[PDB]
Amino acid sequence: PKPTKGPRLGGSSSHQSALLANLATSLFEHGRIKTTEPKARALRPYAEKLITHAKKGALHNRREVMKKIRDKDVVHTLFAEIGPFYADRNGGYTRIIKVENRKGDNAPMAVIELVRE
Amino acid sequence: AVPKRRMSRANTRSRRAQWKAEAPGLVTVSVAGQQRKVPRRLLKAARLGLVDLD
Amino acid sequence: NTLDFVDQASLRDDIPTFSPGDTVNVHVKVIEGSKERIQVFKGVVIRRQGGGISETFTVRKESYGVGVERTFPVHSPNIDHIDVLTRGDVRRAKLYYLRELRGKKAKIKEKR
Amino acid sequence: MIQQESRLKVADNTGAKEILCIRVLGGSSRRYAGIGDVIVATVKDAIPGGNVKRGDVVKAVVVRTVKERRRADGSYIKFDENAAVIIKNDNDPRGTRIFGPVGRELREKKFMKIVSLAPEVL
Amino acid sequence: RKGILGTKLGMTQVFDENNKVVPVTVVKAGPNVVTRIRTTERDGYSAVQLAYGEISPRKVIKPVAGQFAAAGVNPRRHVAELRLDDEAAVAEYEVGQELTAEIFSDGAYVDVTGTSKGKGFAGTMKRHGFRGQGAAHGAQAVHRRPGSIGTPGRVFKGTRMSGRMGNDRVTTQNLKVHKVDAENGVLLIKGAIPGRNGGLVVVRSAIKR
RNA sequence: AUGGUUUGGCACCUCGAUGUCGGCUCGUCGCAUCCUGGGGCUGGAGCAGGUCCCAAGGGUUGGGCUGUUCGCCCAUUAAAGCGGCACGCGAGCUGGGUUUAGAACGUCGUGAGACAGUUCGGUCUCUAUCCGCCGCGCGCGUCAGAAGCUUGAGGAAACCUGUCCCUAGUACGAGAGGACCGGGACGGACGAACCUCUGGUAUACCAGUUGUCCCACCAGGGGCACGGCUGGAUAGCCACGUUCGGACAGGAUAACCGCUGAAAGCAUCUAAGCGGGAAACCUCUUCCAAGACCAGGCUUCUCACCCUCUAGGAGGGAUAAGGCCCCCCGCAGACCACGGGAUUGAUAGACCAGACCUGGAAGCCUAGUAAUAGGUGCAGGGAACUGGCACUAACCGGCCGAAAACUUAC
Repeated sequence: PKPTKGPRLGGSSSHQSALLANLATSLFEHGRIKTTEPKARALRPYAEKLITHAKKGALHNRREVMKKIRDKDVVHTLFAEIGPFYADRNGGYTRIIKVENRKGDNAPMAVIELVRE
Repeated sequence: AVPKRRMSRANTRSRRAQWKAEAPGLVTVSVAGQQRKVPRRLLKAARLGLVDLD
Repeated sequence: NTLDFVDQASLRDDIPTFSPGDTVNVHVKVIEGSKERIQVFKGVVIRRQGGGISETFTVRKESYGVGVERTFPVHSPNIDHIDVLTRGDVRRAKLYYLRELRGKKAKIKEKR
Repeated sequence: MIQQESRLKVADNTGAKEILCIRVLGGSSRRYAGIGDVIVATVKDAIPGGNVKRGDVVKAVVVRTVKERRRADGSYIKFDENAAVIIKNDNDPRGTRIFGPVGRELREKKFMKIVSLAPEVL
Repeated sequence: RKGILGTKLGMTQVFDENNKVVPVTVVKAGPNVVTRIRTTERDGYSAVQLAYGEISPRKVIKPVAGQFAAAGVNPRRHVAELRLDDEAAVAEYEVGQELTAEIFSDGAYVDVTGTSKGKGFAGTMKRHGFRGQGAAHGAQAVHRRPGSIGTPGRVFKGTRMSGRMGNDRVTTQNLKVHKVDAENGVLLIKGAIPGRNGGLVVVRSAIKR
């Protein structure tokens, strides 16, 4: 999606890519994760488009997701329940909740989760 | 460059008074019945039970 | 494409379908001391930069030992008619590598 | 775009093969010479039996440029080399034969003889 | 001098009858409603005030709504003043009268006024076109700095040094109106007019041509 | 006679430190004017000059040689001005020259050594306190609290110029040559705005490919190697690109040309007066501008409710119009500010569609021994642009914020 206007997240583009892929993996594995608010803000569109690929689940879309996720159990869950669960919802698969600031560096924290309504 | 002169007390205090912290605004919320103050940025999280209230 | 209502008034139909790689001859009207004539430019379409009204295409030809490139707006009224001779078989969208090739190496496969 | 210390091939049969641009005539502190501009040039390479000699300071006109040049009607013309034709003060070629195509800009600049002598004008 | 408020839409390409290309900027000279007359006997200067843009009535604050009601017209987003020369010139406008695009004619010369794009904090190289220092031959960390600042040991006022750039009202003079499309209220102005797409502009008859 | 721009003379200033030449970058001022502007006499026929008055608005090139300034030269140009400001500018840069220690040549000295003689090499430190200057905010003020739109005292910016075409090959001139005045087009340099075109860039785009490791394996992919390397590359930013600008007109004038005429019966552009007269000056063009303390103007909105001391004034509280914070954002941005949205919603994301970029996905089938090719199929993939769509987030919310009166006149 839209590339970051400013400097990258992990300190380099490759690190940011790895960070985003890992964060999406954890999100789909657990259902909600807690991280710094810029990280969740950057994570929303990425995970939403992976879920979009999973919604129309074909071999081509499966390979498209695997070229980013790298974790086969997570891919299986994504194409077995997460995809079919959001069959009749058009976008907005995730929501962001702002939570209390971190203690060590006062970094704004936020919790990103999948909607289950 | 190095300071050529020692600052007088008036100038030092006048510049130093700008280094201050602002008070966050707090709004009321009902968690487990009891009313308590929370920043409005954390209102939804408090309503969802995601912030520790001591 | 908000400016589309403005654009379509000047948009020009009858334009043949062609792609980078085809060999075409462009009938270009010129002015030679206040009289009209059509000068035909026959060459290889090496690029096409889509813009709607601002669409441009580039035709490259070899003439008297010097390569020449000409860029025309696709909907330019200065072009009375474009005729496509052959269809070329290429793997790119822009054929800039042809600027360094002469004669035998500069040939283009034919779509059969 | 031809400027000082730039090298151009000669599209004539004067015996000169290659010239170096010394000045771009047409106004003080002028920078670039396009198609149809007159430059002061010095001959760097010459045919051994030609009429001109190395180190002659001559006047030439640019007839081809690598940098594409816009035209009034929004079309562009681009060649593969920078070429010049040596002229005299009356804007006629010092040679008798022009090699390779030339641009249409030589018409509005009143280089009628060069245009007529050229194999083809684009 | 005629005038109108408009909006910059973008730039495109057209061809005139000699087949030459004309790069034209599209300006939405939308309908303007005259809201107030400035008169010498009342304000000391003669000018006419125009309103432009469409806005929801629940967005206007009470003072603005009261002013528009006193005028007798429904509120608009933007308000601006056109300064005329004398009462004979301003006699031809009256409150509630609607100005549209056809006040201009083909081939007319106009003066577009807009707010330039923002460029942020800019160095002297970009803000003022300062030539840089050498990138090699020993130059030490001076590749882009202004250099000297130059008896009283004082930096004279007006020093062209770095600072914020852009975001200023700019007038471009003697632009030719290639076409006045009356159906869409669109002016086709040959050239580039200041500001970003969707910004407010003022189109006035040229003061020089 | 001027000046302290040249060498000087003095030693008043600094030895408990005032960087020494050129060059780069950036200036500012003078006019003793190089071009452009207005003039006059010409030993001025016209052209072109000579010389001289006014005139400082703008402009005043790129290279070769030398460390150089200086200077000579090469091409141009309308022109390639002369100077002041620590012979401007090293807490802005350089270190080529000069000015430490190494070494050599010539010369001087018995010698250590020396030479306003030469030659090669040879550390240029610093986090900006104050003034100054460029930008940006916070507070208060402008006699109630607010909000729109503005006048402008006063400042700032800009001011360059060529060639060609008509008039006219006429005036003049033995001829050659060669016009005045006035219109038009196209240029050079400089500046501003902009991204339709051209071109550059592209660290979440598409494709190709090398080495290696992994996804059990094939297929298909992924990590690392400058984004591994290559071919393209929309948006944004930009110039090498596009468009526009220097005006026109008025006023007072300079050198100057004059009109009407005294003292001084004539004369005298003058002491009274009245006119013409320049890129200089004032307006005119663009921009900032009411902290312009004389703190402006035209409007519009709220236009009211308590408590306390002692009723004099004050203090406190709660409100209106409105604003801010929190929130969603921006092509606005260091922060701040600015601008837009906030469920009565298209502000951002997602989703759908289009535009555009790439260039024919996977799987399957067919052909080939295989490399690989064809069909399915303008395929698949995808960011910025555009239009739809409340699916997700803009929230059952906090803080600020409105009137002593008097005098005179009507």
